[PDB]
Amino acid sequence: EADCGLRPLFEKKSLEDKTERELLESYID
Amino acid sequence: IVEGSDAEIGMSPWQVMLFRKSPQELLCGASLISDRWVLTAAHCLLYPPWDKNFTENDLLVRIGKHSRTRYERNIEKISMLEKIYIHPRYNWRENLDRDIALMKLKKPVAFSDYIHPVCLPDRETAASLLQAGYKGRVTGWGNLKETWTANVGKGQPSVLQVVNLPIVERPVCKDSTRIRITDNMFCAGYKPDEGKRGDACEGDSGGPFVMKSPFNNRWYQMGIVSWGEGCDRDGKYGFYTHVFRLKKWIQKVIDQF
Amino acid sequence: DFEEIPEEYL
Repeated sequence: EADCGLRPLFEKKSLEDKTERELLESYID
Repeated sequence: IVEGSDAEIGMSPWQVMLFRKSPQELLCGASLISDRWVLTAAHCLLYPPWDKNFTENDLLVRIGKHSRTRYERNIEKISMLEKIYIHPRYNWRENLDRDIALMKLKKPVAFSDYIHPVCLPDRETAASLLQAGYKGRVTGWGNLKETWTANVGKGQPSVLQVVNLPIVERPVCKDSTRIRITDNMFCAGYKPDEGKRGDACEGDSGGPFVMKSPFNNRWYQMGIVSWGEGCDRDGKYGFYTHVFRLKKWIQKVIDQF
Repeated sequence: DFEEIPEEYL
């Protein structure tokens, strides 16, 4: 219910952080 | 954090600093799981072996920080503890099993662009994110090096540091310590032949090991910085408290209903 | 280091 996990200056602003993709790609290997 | 990077502002809005009153000093990292609860490692509050035994009045909790030493007047929030809860079966004598602990804030904190809670995993999430090879992210203000030349530099970082490490296969973890690891732990780090480095270090403990869900776009806290043999050593890995298994205890402690 | 926080907390 309560929102969490969504960064106000990132997720919520549709922007991503500098090394976020390294995390994401690590899944699709 | 060893071999990390400066975090961007507002990168880990759930990152909390455990501050000691007198002497003023940085005790550990911790995370904001809600408006009034903070999740940290037990060994940050209690470790007899070193005569360590903090009480609700000896500490402060600083939320919304970037800089390690500054007093960010307009952004950070300084809270006092109302009550501390350590896992009843915390084993500080042999392996630090169940190194988890919650702290209840005296007054709820107001969320912001800099202060926002992290999510706790559910069965399926844990189930599919916690897999060897997948990368996690650690954050903190701890030592940049396991060791260093005194007075020639500064072992501590100016701003919050960040590092992404992969999860290691149990068997591999097991064969890296003479210590008895439990199902309540997990290890992370690059392997010697991996060509990369990084690790948490003294000061980073209590910190959060988070993962991002590609399907819902939310950050989940899979572990807590627990222990380790030195910092960034080859053929060694960092141990984290398994947040998913100790969840029932959290549940039981929090009592949202 | 540390810059000093308000003493009410100390």
